[PDB]
Amino acid sequence: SYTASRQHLYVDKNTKIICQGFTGKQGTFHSQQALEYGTKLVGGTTPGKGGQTHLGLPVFNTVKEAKEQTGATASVIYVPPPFAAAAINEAIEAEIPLVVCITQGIPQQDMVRVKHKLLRQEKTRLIGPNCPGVINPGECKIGIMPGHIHKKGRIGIVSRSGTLTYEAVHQTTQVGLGQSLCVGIGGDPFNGTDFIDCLEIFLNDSATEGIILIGEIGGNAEENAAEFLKQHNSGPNSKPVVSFIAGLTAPPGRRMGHAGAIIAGGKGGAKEKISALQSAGVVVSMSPAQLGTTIYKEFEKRKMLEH
Amino acid sequence: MNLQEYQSKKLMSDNGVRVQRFFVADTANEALEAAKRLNAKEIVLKAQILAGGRGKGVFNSGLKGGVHLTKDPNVVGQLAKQMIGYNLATKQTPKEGVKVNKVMVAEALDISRETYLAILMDRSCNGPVLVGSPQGGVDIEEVAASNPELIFKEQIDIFEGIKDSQAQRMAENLGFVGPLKSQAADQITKLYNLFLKIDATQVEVNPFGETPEGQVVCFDAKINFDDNAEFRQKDIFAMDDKSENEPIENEAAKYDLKYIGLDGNIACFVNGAGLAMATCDIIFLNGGKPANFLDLGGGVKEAQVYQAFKLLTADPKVEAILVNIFGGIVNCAIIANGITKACRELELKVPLVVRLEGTNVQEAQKILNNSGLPITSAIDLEDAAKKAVASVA
Ligand SMILES: CCNC(=O)CCNC(=O)[C@H](O)C(C)(C)COP(=O)(O)OP(=O)(O)OC[C@H]1O[C@@H](n2cnc3c(N)ncnc32)[C@H](O)[C@@H]1OP(=O)(O)O
Ligand SMILES: O=C(O)CCC(=O)OP(=O)(O)O
Ligand SMILES: [Mg+2]
Repeated sequence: SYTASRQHLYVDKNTKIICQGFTGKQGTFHSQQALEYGTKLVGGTTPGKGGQTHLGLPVFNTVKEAKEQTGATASVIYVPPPFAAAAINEAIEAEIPLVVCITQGIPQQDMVRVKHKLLRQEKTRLIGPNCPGVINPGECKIGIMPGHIHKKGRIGIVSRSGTLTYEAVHQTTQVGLGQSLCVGIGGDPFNGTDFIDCLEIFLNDSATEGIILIGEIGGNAEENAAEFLKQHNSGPNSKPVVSFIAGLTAPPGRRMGHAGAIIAGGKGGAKEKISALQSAGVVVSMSPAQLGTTIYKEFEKRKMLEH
Repeated sequence: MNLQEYQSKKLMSDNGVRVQRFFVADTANEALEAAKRLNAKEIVLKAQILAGGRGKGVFNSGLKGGVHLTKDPNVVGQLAKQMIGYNLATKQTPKEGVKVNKVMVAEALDISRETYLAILMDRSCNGPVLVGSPQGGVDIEEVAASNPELIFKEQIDIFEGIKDSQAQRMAENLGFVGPLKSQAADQITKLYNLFLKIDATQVEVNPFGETPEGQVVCFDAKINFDDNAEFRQKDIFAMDDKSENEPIENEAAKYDLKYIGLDGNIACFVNGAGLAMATCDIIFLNGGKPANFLDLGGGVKEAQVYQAFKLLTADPKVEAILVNIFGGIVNCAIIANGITKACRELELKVPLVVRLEGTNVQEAQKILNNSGLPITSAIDLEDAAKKAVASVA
C-alpha cells in the first residue's frame, strides 16, 4: 500500500536530490539556496539540455538517467503547470523514493490522474503539489523555505499553508524548541501527502516531542487527523499537539487563493475543524502569531523543558 | 469564471446534453422572431444575468420578474422590450441591478418529475464522483441533512471512464424507469464526458427532469470551472462574464492577482493564501476589521507588486495598510521595490505597517530604509496587527 512510502518523508543528511526544472528561473535560484544550505543536490533534469552543466552539476534529459548516474533518492519539481503532472509521473515511474512538487496551478484533473498512479504503487512518496517542500533542519532542505529561520529541534510541523509553515518554524526557533521535521503538504485539493501521513511519522519519531498542525478552510483532512490523534495519541505518553486553523473570518463560498480553501455547501468551515481537533485533545492557538508560545507552555505544563 | 445561462446551455447542447431548445436575442424584435421560429406550444423568456433570483427580480422599467411563460410570441416581444437595455435587480444583485443585454427564448416544457444530478471532483474520493438524488428541485445540502439516504453516489475511475453499469444504476436510483432509464443513463454519460472535456470541478443539473412526453432534459445547470486549466480552455475562458464581479477584484485579475474585498478599513498585503487568511483572522482578533484578502503568489514581478499595492491605495474605505510578507519563493526585495515605486506616485495619507521576513529580507529592509517613506515597522505578526489596528483607532 502507498502508506508504506510514508517513511520516505524523513529526509536526512544522506539524502541526495535532483531538481526537475533545474535550469529554470526558480529551479536555479532555489537550487543555489539548497547548495548554500549544505543539501546534497547532485543534478537535475531539463528535457533537451541533457549533457550540459548547471551550477557545477550535471543536467540530464530524464529522471531515470539522473537517478542512475547520481544515486539520487529524492526529486524536487520546479516545472510549469502544463507539464508538472507529467514530471511527477516520470519521477514515480523512475521509482524515486521521495518527490516534492512545488508547482502551483496544476489542473485538478491532471492531479487526479497522478494520484491514480501514485496510490497503486509504493516506491514513491509525493509531497505536494503547490507546497513549499520538506526540511530536516541542518541536514536536508528540499524546497523554497528560507533556510535561515530553522533550528534543529523537537517540534514536528505539518501545514497546508507554505507561509504559515515559515511562521511556525520561526516561532518555534524563537522560543528555543526548534524543529525535527517540517512538511508543507500544500494547498491543493488533490496531493500526495495528508496530515495523517505526517502525523504517523511524527508520533513514531523519538526526535519529535511535540507537533504543530496548521490547517485552513476546505476539505476534511483536519477532521480525519483529529480522529487519528484520538486513537493514536491519547493516554499518558501522548505528544502535545498545537494547531492553528486559518479562515475563521473568511467569507463563505469564496476560494481563498488555494483552490482547496473554500467553504461550500456548509462544509469546510474552520470552526468545525477547531472543535474536532479540540475534542481530540489538541490545543488550538486562536492567534497564528502564538503557535510557538502556545506549544512552549504545553511543554512547560508537562515539565518537558529541562531548564 | 462565470458563464451566462445561454453560454452554458449552448456548451452542454453542443456536447450532446439535452436542454430546452432556445435562441438568444439582443432586441425585442429578435425575441419575437425567435419565439415564432421556435414553433413551440409554450415559451419561456429569461433575462440573461449571472445572479440568482431572476424570477422575483424587478426591472427599472417596472417589469416584475426575469422569467416569463407564455404561449404567444407577441407577448414574448412585448415583455422583452421591457428587459433589453434595462437593469434587473434581485435579492442577489446590488440595488442598482444588472443591465440585461440579452434574453433567452426557449421552448417551455412541462416537468413531470424532478431529480438532482451532479458530477464533481471529490477530494475525499480522490477523483470524479456522480452525485444524484430523486429529490429534485431543492438545494442538495438540505436533502443531505433531511434525507441522506436519498443521496446516491458513484465513484468514477479517471482512466476507465464512466461505465454503462454506473450510469444505469444512477438512472435507476433517480427513479427513471424503462426507456426513460436508458435516456437518463445516456445523458449522465454525456454529462460526465462534458465535465472532463471542459476541466470542470463540478457540473450540477437541478432539475434533471422528465417531461410528460417522455424526454429526459437538463432544465437548469451550473458549471464550476478549474481556473488552473485556463491555459487549455482558452475558448471557454474567453466567454468569461465579469460584469457582475467586484470591480477591484476584476482589476487584480488583470495582473494574475487574487484579491477579495471585505468590509473593513485595514488593507492587507500578504503572500500566501494561508498567511492572508491568518492576517484577516489576527486583525479581527485584535479589534480591527480587514478591508481585503490578498494573496501575492509565488514568483512575483515588481510590476505586479506595484499594481497590487495601488489596488489597496485606491479603495475609499482603506484607512491603513498592513504589509506582511514571509518570503520563500517570494523575494522580499521585489516586494520592497514595488511598494516604494507605488508610494512615489500616490501621496500616502494613511499609516503603513510593514512586516518583512524570509528570502532576501536584508536587501528588502535596506530598500525600505532608504526610501524616505513613513513606515511603521513591525517585528512579528501580532505586533503588525496591533500596530495596524491602533493606527486607525
Ligand atoms: C508554495 C507554492 N508554490 C509556489 O508558489 C510556486 C509558484 N510557481 C510556480 O508554480 C512556477 O510555475 C514554477 C516555480 C514551477 C516554475 O516557474 P519558473 O519561473 O521557474 O519557470 P521557468 O519557465 O523559468 O522554468 C521552468 C523550466 O522547467 C523546464 N521543464 C519543462 N518541462 C519539464 C519537465 N517535464 N521536466 C523537467 N523540466 C522541465 C523548462 O524547460 C524550464 O527550463 P528552461 O528555461 O531551462 O528551458
Ligand atoms: O514561499 C512563499 O513566498 C509563499 C508561500 C506560499 O505560497 O504559501 P501558501 O499560499 O501555501 O500559504
Ligand atoms: Mg500560495
